[PDB]
Amino acid sequence: TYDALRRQLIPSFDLLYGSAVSVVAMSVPATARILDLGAGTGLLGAALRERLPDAELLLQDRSQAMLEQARQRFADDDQVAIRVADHLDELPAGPFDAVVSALSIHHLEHQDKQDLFTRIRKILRPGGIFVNVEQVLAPTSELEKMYDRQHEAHVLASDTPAEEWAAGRERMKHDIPIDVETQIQWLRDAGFTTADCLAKDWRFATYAGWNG
Ligand SMILES: C[S@@+](CC[C@H](N)C(=O)[O-])C[C@H]1O[C@@H](n2cnc3c(N)ncnc32)[C@H](O)[C@@H]1O
Ligand SMILES: [Ca+2]
Repeated sequence: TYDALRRQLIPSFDLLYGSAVSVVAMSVPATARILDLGAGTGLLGAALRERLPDAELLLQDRSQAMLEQARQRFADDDQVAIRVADHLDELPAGPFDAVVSALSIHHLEHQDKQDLFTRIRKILRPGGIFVNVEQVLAPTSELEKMYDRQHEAHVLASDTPAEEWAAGRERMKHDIPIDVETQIQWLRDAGFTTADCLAKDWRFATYAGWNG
């Protein structure tokens, strides 16, 4: 959604999205084929294009309304394609050098996350990278309260409109997050040979898996 609001709602936006861009740029060639899963308005795709002008981007989302904003953002870009599809629909064949996602996969049931990670590995080239900029759960209810306080601290310090934070709270009611270490293990289960948490700010983390 509108870029200024996203930075108000998401702690360490530049660290987390920047880490995603950096790990892709160090993992794949300038001419990488990249799938952005749950691309929304295309914020992560845009961050990648800024660093990788010659990359082929496929932006995928279930929402035509969200992808309309991505289409406007990439109106003049000859190396961007749009696919309307659910995460649970058949993935595009590729192959891809990188599959990336931001703040989307935490909307799936856990079993669907585990299956998705396996399906993603099948469309990745050998040595290909999967990167997730993700909303994560604390490993305990007591730490989850602390995560929540730290998230709210960022939102308030960012002078976020009360109505946008209240709307944010409402959207978060149907989140299905899990801790970062569990999700990283699910990458290993899916057959990624290396997986790591690159950057983290309490509730928000950038992690990656390599296919070889
Ligand atoms: C909070 S937005 C993140 C958008 C963008 N990736 C970003 O970083 O700003 C979550 C996105 O995931 C999409 N989404 C949620 N569940 C999905 C699903 N099951 N299949 C496909 N897209 C989904 C939503 O339509 C929305 O565009
Ligand atoms: Ca969410």
